[PDB]
Amino acid sequence: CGKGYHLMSFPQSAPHGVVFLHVTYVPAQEKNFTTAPAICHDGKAHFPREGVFVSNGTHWFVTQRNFYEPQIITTDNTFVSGNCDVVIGIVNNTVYDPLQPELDSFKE
Amino acid sequence: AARDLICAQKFNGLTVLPPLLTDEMIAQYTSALLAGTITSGWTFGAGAALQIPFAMQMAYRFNGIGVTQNVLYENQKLIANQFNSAIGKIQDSLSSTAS
Ligand SMILES: *[C@@H]1O[C@H](CO)[C@@H](O[C@@H]2O[C@H](CO)[C@@H](O)[C@H](O)[C@H]2NC(C)=O)[C@H](O)[C@H]1NC(C)=O
Ligand SMILES: *[C@@H]1O[C@H](CO)[C@@H](O)[C@H](O)[C@H]1NC(C)=O
Ligand SMILES: *[C@@H]1O[C@H](CO)[C@@H](O)[C@H](O)[C@H]1NC(C)=O
Repeated sequence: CGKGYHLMSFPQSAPHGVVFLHVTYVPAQEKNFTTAPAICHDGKAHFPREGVFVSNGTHWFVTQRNFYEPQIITTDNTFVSGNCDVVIGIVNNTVYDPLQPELDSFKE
Repeated sequence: AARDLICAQKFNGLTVLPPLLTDEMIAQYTSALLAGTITSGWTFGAGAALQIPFAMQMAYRFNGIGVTQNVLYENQKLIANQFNSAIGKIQDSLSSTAS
């Protein structure tokens, strides 16, 4: 159904045949990034749910694969599996918790 | 020596034409496909080749099956050794059996 990631197709008639217009999605402008498989935070290894860890040079973000939009590494978009001494290539970064600011505000 | 069969075919008007692509060109195409699918994953078949480490590509391919990616990263030496044994058995199967 055409070269690339297929979105649509439209038929047209022709003498003794058919013609398909395949509408596809092509990635265009790429750039290099530094990546890691997991984040070792607080003795726990964090893996992305639907995405990949990238670095712009100083900080670490999680992003989708086919498009570049970054967001903060969070407990909501990651999951925990074991401790950080088995995975090869772990890096150290903090993981934000959205519960804790509203949790401490309720506590005080 | 003696009269070959191919010489008799040539003398009787039967000719074999060579193919357009040599075996070196087929080998170059195969090597290009292997290098692309090793270094870039499936991205070279949908546009520009985007590099990715092989363990992360294999974790993507495990998420394509139904297994979460924590299985590969905690067992990477086992999948590596199993793949090495499986590809080493192909040479031993091809060096003996001609069927
Ligand atoms: C990597 O991205 C982060 C997040 O966007 C950048 O951090 C911010 O950068 C802006 C742009 O100058 C600053 O105004 C903010 O004060 C920065 N915030 C923090 C918390 O540092 C960071 O600069 C980027 N790094 C590179 C090398 O591009
Ligand atoms: C990424 O890095 C390589 C090697 O450092 C370089 O050739 C290339 O231009 C860079 N950028 C992109 C978009 O690939
Ligand atoms: C990450 O932090 C742990 C302790 O929190 C430390 O033992 C480890 O060496 C750090 N990793 C790196 C690459 O420095």
